[PDB]
Amino acid sequence: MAMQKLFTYIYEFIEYRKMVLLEEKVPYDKFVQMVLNTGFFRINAETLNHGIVSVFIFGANGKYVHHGGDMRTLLTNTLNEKKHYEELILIVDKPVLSKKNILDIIVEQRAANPTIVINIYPYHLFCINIPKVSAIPKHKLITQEEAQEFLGREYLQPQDLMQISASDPPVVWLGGRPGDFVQIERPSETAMHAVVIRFITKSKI
Amino acid sequence: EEIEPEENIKRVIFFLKELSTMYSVSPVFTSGYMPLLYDLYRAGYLEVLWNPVEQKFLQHAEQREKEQMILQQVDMKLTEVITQARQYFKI
Amino acid sequence: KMSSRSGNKGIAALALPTSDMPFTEDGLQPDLIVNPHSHPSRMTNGQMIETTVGLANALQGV
Amino acid sequence: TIRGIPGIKNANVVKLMRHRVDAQGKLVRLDNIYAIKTNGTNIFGAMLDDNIDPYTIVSSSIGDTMELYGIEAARQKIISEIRTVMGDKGPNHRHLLMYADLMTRTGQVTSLEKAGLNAREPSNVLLRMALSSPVQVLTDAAVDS
Amino acid sequence: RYAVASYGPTDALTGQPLDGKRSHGGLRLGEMEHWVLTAQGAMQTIIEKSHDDSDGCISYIC
Amino acid sequence: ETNGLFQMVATGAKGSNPNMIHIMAGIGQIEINTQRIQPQFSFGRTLVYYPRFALEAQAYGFICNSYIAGLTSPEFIFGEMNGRFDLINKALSTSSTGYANRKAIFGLQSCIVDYYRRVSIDTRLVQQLYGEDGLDARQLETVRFETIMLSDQELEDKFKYTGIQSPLFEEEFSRLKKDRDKYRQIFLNVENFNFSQLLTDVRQVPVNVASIVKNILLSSTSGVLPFDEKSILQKYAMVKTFCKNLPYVFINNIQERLQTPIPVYLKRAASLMRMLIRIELATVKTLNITCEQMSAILDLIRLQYTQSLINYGEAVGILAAQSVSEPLTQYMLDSHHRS
Amino acid sequence: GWYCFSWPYRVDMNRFFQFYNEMPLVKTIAHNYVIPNGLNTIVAYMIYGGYNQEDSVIVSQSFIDRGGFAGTFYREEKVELESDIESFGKPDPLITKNLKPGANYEKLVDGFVPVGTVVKKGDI
Amino acid sequence: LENPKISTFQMNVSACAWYNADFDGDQMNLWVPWSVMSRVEAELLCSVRNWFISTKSSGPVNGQVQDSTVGSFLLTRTNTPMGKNVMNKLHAMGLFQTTQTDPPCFANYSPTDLLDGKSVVSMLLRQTPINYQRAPTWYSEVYAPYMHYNKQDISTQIRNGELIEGVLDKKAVGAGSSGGIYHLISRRYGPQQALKMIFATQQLALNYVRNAGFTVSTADMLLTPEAHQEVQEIINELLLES
Amino acid sequence: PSIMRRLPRKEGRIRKSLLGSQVWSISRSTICGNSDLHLDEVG
Amino acid sequence: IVESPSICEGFVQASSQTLVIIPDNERITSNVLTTFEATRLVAVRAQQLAINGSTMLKKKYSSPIDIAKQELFNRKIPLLVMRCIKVTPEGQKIVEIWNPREMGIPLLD
Repeated sequence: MAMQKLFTYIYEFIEYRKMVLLEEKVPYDKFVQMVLNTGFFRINAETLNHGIVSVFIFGANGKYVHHGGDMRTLLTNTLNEKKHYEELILIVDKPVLSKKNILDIIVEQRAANPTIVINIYPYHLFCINIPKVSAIPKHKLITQEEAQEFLGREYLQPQDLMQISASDPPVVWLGGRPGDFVQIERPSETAMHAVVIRFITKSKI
Repeated sequence: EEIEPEENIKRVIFFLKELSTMYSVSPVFTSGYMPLLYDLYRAGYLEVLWNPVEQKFLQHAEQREKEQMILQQVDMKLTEVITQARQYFKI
Repeated sequence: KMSSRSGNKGIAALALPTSDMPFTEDGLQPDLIVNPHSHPSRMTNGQMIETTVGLANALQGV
Repeated sequence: TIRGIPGIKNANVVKLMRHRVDAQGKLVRLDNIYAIKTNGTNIFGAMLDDNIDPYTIVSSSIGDTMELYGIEAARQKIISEIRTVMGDKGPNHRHLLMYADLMTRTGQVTSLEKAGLNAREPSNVLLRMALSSPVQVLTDAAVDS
Repeated sequence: RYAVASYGPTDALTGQPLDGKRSHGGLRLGEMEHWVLTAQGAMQTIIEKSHDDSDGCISYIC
Repeated sequence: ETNGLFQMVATGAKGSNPNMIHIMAGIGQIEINTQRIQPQFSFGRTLVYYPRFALEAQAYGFICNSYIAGLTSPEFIFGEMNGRFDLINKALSTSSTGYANRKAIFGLQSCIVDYYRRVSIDTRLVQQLYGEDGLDARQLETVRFETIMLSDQELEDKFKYTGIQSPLFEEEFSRLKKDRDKYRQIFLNVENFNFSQLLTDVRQVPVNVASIVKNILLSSTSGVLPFDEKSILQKYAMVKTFCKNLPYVFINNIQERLQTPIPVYLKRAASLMRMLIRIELATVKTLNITCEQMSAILDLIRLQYTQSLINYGEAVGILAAQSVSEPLTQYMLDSHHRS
Repeated sequence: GWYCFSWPYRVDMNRFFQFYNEMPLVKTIAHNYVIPNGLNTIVAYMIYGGYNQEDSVIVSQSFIDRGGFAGTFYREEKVELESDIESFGKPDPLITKNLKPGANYEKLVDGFVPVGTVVKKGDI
Repeated sequence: LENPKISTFQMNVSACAWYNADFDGDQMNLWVPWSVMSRVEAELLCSVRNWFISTKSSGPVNGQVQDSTVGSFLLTRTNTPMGKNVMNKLHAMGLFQTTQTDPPCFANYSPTDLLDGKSVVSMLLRQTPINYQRAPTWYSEVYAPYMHYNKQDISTQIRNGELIEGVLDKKAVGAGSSGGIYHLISRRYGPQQALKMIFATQQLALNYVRNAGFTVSTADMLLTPEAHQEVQEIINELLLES
Repeated sequence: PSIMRRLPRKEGRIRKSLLGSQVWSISRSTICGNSDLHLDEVG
Repeated sequence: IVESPSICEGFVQASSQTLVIIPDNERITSNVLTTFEATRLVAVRAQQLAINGSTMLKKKYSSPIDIAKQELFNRKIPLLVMRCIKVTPEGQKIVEIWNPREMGIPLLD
């Protein structure tokens, strides 16, 4: 029942990022029909700075995840359009993450476009409202100035803090990029709660 | 850059000043009152802060110093006697 | 280190003269004094039964 | 797969106790709460079920919690799992944080073995030499300058 | 029982005392004891035992 | 009143209830790895003394006799089967624990508390604050929190002061109430991502604030104080200011005088201490305390709070490894009581 | 116990010969084939001063003096020679080199200490 | 130890909890610091008083073990098989002749005056007054139906050092007992002061037994013939269900 | 015999000569019970 | 082209450092000696007394340890505690200088 969870929590994820939808919503049956016919479903949103985020949801048995050429031509056709792109979210089945060729096209597209963030994610990262999970503490991106003040007070460097990957699910939902700082408020059985600051690093794919 | 303590701490520092010539305590004038707190805790008598019964602890410290001096002098006399006797027996 | 036949080993700790050891009304006094707390956790019941049987054997001469 | 979710071989029913704030603000212990304790772990499998609350899925697997929830939830999972092993005559809580905070300081759950030490402390050769195999570490240190 | 000295037979290679009572050497402050002394913060004790009493020397480095 | 064996067990000096039952009543079922004696003697026989596919419970380790009555040959063999496991697991409780102890220390030993009470590896933070509270394990007191289990009506019955009609005491109860909610919200969430970790109104705090108030009240010659409006208002201001400057215990007295901004992670460290102080120094609980005695309580609270702070340069990584790898000896000793 | 019936004919290392042994008042079938080793000590199961706590025992001094669990303990010294290089004999201070500090060479008789004398620490 | 025949390292039994040691044949190392720097740090940092409270479980390590746990119960017990648990002035003074603390004052007592164990324990706890109120290990609802518990032995209450009622056992004076008597003394008076009271209370427990006695026998383990028939009738029910 | 064989195992250079140590001015003996000694005293 | 090694690289001797003392009002470390620092102070003073023996303590004791303890307690110890805060890549060594004559002693006597 993955696709049903995606159909609701991808829009919950878009809302959580404070992005405005561009294309009007469609029923779930039409969504699965498009996923079956075309092989993928495409959602568009615009950021406060008018940056365009396009999220691709790929079927498990689609041609774009088995043939590398299909993914290559799809990404090439999407990346040369007259829109203010800032990120492409490629939601695929988890085994697709293990396919070396697909990741090869992904990294080649990253190299060809140094100003566009290309990310590939499994289904399970968008099947719950991740911030609402009880086991997950409260993450919050902090500005560069606040982090600089904190490090100056503590005589610390960004490389000295704890580090968290940009592919970390709450970091993905926040929208953190490598080089940013995330403040985490977490429960504690000693001081009843604690606050830490982590330095976001590069994603694992 | 401290300027002046409070009346409670004023009388406590007066107590410590009077106790300095009587116990291994030297009063300082830090703003946080903290070395004073450690000195009072180490002396085994933190009751100055709320109970005005400092005089009995002053007498207690005088007494304890008295037995300390008495025992020290007794030990010195004993050890000099032992030294002289051992010298006698060695000769 | 000394031990019984039930596996309750022990280390000699104190050496008392014949007048400091406890004695019965009939004059019997122990050679070893072992803690009663050695038994309940190790359940060496054969040592206690041996003392009960051996106590009657001495008087009966058997 | 027929009539089930992959990864779990047995699913029992247990009685567990929870607190809940009443309408009068009183915190009361609720003893008549039934749940499912399974043998085998699949967070994503039980995630998709409509009969299970997805927000309060408690796994015993650090790797599975790390995969789906993150490093912060994996940090709380290491603390919980060590405490279960420690029993009740166990150490203070601050000693369990030291294990989890060390093992999760790099964004990934490192181990307390030679591979884990090489990730947290790659440049500490002398400590790495003492742990497992000085010859292998010494040879690699020389070529890497 | 054992108690040896401030000095005695010495290992040729490491400069440390010999092993055990049989060789009239010293006793071992092993790996686990330096862990405890470090945990307690006893660092001047480690200098006294592991350096002054075992093999401590002076190394000259340019 | 005269049984030596029973008094050793009943008073906790030595032994337990299963020891007396085994001695006097019966050993019962021998259970290895939470199961009966499996048949390893030629396809369905547990021993040579019992037939194949035996149905009686005695054939599978049920010892019907007690130690005082003696065991038979088959019962002694089954007892030796379980007794040998104790010897085997005791031997493993040394080597297997030692393998895990050494690996834990070599990974954790580099963690040392620096001058910020952080835990770091020579530059690299492992903890922003040691134990997230900055305290020592040897300096902890187990103290109950009153407000946690109370309903909102009886929270107002016990902690709302109605002697003085001032807006200040409305904020005092509101701060008491939302500290109660914050404790509930956090530790109910902790209950959610655990198997059987229930909420408790009892915490390990460095200072037993209730005892200090009780101690001073006893040693004071003043009995029931008369009603004084300014003294009650002054005490509330003293407590509110003390809780505001409480995080300065982690820095020094120099910054407290200068009132420099406190880091966020240090405000969270003193959250439990702030909560307990406002519970035990509530206006209802300090009616018979003078303003001069209140200064002694505040001075004594931060004296004990500073004494419980972790030392600079303490090898806490070795402390944690020793504290965690030691219970593994008992965990390994009970290897035959687990599946 | 009686570790060997031919102990005086043997030069053994780290062997203890307990003088007195008793057949247990409650014997077993194992004592039909081996000699019992021990004594029937009178044992009191009591708390007496707290010196027998934590698996300790309190021993009568009189029982010790009378020979309870008393015996003789043996050690051996087997020294070999190098053929025609070394020899057995008392050294002399004015010829031999690096004699052991704080030694006692005067107890040697023709290279060996005579039988029956008490040798203490530092004696050659 | 001036006795030339002693070759062992002797220590108090209550000190074994630090080292997880016992006297079945264990051997322990001992080195005396000689350097001034190492001798200073031994007194200030490595003293055993610094680890009365465990750095592992945050609780006390030391207490009464196996003779002052049952000895304290007998001393603080309300009723003796020979009447009320009292003692004359002569035997009350004899309990304090080994504690190595300053003796109390028995001047306000006739030779025929009787003192109970609670009074004797109180004279020692006045030095470090604490507040303690819990249920002793002696009381257990498992034993309750088949026992007649004394109502003054199931509630151990101490206020300002005065043992008002109850018995002292593993719950109050036992080793590793969190919130116990010696845990409260350490928190209020220092870990060194708690160690002296462990020794001091150990002597009263041992001095009480010097003429009260404690033993275990074979008949302490023997069921009556009527109760043996009840045990196997219970076991036969288990074999009937099986 | 080789130079690198001296390093690895428990009886090796690192774990026997560096992480451990043989020391002088130390004593060992069997321990014993003594109820007249304080908890911070050793016979 | 990355060429052969030169003399600019390959230095083994680390460059010298400049001791940067934090001003008294800008200090962050506690105004209370830790047990480690107090023990180190007492041990150092006792060893120096065993070397020199010159002290201004008015009372008389027959052991360097006792004299050092009383000097620390009477706030007459001629030592300072330097708490190394950070070693900066440019060369500075930021430290904290604390006077044990105006800090709280954690020891007991």
